[PDB]
Amino acid sequence: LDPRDPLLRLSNFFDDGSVELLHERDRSGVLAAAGTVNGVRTIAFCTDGTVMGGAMGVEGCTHIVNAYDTAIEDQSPIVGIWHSGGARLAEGVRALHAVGQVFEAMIRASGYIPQISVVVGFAAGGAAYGPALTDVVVMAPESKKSGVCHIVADDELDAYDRGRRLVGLFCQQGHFDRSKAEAGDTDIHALLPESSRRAYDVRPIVTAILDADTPFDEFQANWAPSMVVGLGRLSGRTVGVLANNPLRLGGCLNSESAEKAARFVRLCDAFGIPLVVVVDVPGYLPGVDQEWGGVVRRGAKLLHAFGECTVPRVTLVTRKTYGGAYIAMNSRSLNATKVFAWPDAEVAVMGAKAAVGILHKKKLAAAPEHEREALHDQLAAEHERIAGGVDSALDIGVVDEKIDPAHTRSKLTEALAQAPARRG
Amino acid sequence: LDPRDPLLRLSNFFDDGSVELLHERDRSGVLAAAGTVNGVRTIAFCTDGTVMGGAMGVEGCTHIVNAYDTAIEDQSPIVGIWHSGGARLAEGVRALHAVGQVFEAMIRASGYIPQISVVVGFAAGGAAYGPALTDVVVMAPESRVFVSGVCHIVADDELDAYDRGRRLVGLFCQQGHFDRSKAEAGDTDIHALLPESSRRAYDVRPIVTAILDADTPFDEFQANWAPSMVVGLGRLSGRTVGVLANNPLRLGGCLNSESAEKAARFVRLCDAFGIPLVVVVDVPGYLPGVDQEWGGVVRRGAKLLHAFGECTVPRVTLVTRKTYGGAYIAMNSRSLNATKVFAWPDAEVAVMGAKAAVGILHKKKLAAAPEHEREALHDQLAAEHERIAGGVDSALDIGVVDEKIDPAHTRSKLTEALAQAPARRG
Ligand SMILES: CC1(C)CC(=O)C(c2ccc(Oc3nc4ccc(Cl)cc4s3)cc2)=C(O)C1
Ligand SMILES: CC1(C)CC(=O)C(c2ccc(Oc3nc4ccc(Cl)cc4s3)cc2)=C(O)C1
Repeated sequence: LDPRDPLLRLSNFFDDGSVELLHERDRSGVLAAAGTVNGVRTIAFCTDGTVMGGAMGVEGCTHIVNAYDTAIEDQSPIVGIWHSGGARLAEGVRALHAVGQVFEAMIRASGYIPQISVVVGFAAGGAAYGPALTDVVVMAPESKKSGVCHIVADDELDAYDRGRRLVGLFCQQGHFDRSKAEAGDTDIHALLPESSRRAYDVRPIVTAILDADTPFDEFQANWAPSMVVGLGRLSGRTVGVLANNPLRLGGCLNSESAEKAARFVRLCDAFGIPLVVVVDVPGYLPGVDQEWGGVVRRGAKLLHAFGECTVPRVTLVTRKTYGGAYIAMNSRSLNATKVFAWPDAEVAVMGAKAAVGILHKKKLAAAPEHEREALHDQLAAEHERIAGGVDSALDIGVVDEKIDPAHTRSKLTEALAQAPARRG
Repeated sequence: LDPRDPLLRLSNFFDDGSVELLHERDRSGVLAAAGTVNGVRTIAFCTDGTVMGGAMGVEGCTHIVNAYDTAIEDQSPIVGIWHSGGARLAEGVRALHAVGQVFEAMIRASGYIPQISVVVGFAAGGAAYGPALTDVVVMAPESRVFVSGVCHIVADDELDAYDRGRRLVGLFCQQGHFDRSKAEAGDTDIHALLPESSRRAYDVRPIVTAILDADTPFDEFQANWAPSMVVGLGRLSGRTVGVLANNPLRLGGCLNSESAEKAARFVRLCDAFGIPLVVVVDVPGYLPGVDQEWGGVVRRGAKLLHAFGECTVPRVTLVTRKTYGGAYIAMNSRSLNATKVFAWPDAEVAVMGAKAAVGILHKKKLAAAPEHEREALHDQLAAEHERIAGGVDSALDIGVVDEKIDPAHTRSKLTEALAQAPARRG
């Protein structure tokens, strides 16, 4: 049997023996079926790469729309398996229109049922935009378009595995389990470098927070790498993680990372998935020709996403959080559910010696040049006695509690469990 | 620093004699007031450029938040006049937090009351992000916003900035009603504004202004950003409408990353405030970035599908010359539940131009033809292909065009469709 065969591909994706076709098999270029994924009733459709390379026509598009209507009616997740050059040119405008009706069904489903895309072959034209309307896109390598793909699998079978796990993440979200959170506690601070001025990969921190046995399904790892986002489980419960990555661009927010974070916040908010926000950000960067327009418009989008978000969202400041980027990374002013800080964390407008160079610029400029640097360091040292540090932030009220890093998991879980499912 | 005085700036913006302070003056760096704009009750606040460069502190940010809370309770438009270097560094984290609370209030108001920003001087730091959270940003030339597309409207000077800000309050809050008599009195032969050759480029803006009322400004948004797409507010027989139109003068009128984003953002803004849409379509395809990066047009194009697909205000489409392929679907097509789709009699609706199409469908037959005959053969196949496909008659049979119209009735045909539509759904 040809590897591209759509029944074979659906049967690989679904639970063995669960497949039930929604229509008679035909030459339309699409096969749609009901099935189960680890017990969850799921709808899926597959483009038929053996017929016209999978090109989309009126009758195949109608099968996809019918499957979307079936899935919306029963509130089931819907998975598309994509292998297709686009609309059938020979069918003309009728095919364009039917492709648009596929788009309109995905839009009607948006935020209502989870939509997973598994791209296992070449996907072009209308078949590139279809997956782009869904919530998570898994790409097998055998299938520039930066940002569009969320997860790169190893091969086709591995792509179905990741797709199946995503169905579980969205449809078997579970409950937080305080006792499982405690059993997984470790000293996560031990993963930071000894010098607070050295850069590190944030991913080990993220996996130490998340459940030891569950994978971290990172989204868009190679796009906007100063920001890490993805799905995992915290004490058995599906959570979303966003974390500045000091390893790239100093961990700074820029236009792409703000957009990556905002899109992920909106996805999690839409499906009731709470957020853990691991903050270690020193500032924000401009474009390339130094145009601030992108980070301003995309940064505003990030502000908008957190401000409107109603799922529980808890912030953990590990080391630094400065300036405008501090506000954007789920701050109390944007109604963060709770803000935690590790003991050595600094919450400030900017570095002390940068801040002193502005606040005392005239005094410093009026001092003899041979004794200016010694006065700058003295005023900086006095500035840190008052500004920064957790207790200043605690007194202000922008941090709710300083926590022992050995209790990060149970503190985060406790805060997420106490919040309502909605409002913030 | 008298000319930057907040009470005077507020008074120059509001109707003469309507200003009523919402708190007593101080040196917080913000003055907030209630007023009227051509009669409409309006809330406004002015950063005080005469106090510490307008730098934002806890006290001033608190006046702004109370101004927003007042405007939200009364469902009044709220106008910010911006001249500020950012948060007061000496207040430390407390000022950051208060600036954040200003952001949070703008977010609560989002889509609920119109928010207009008039940037009359420098606006930097948090005072750059404030305007970016609002619906329309008017910028006076003696000004800059720093820390494109952020600025919607560029005025001639500070006073012009207030005039344009005042007109925007009118467009959002005195939307009016459609008037069949005034629509027909304004009918002209819009098609005559096209070139004679269907291959020549042209500025779409005279077509737009000929649809809109002759006595009323077309307030184009972001004219110098994503120039293949034109968007803005004007009036159609007195009724506020939003316009989207591919501009063939730039990039052949193609869609691309930033034109998709320009269009999507503008669609969601009109839809939020009940403003019907006119979509003037003449689009031959879509484009990647110069690096051949498609991820922008895919991501932003999907967001434009979403914006039209979810849109519930009346939205009517006019095909002037041509609309092709995926760009066809995205430009308020029947498949995204456009209210009504109109076409001029010679318009083309097709997957692609006929020559391109038969060049693919009959690649082998053309490659086999003798070089000096492979062209006459191409034109023969292309004319056979457009006998059966691409015309308005065929689009009417299919059902993706609702009506072929006389271009001399464009303006009154669009008005009729928008006026008789449900205010919500589609
Ligand atoms: C022979 C073809 C390549 C012709 C053709 O054009 C398509 C096609 C159909 C639907 C598409 O879907 C969207 N295209 C855009 C473009 C811009 C924006 Cl802003 C949004 C969207 S959505 C995209 C391509 C085909 O499949 C076959
Ligand atoms: C001297 C200053 C205190 C002046 C000042 O006011 C600010 C400032 C304050 C708030 C800001 O607001 C936002 N910044 C970002 C960045 C990224 C993203 Cl994604 C979203 C947002 S929102 C921006 C700058 C400073 O840093 C230094």
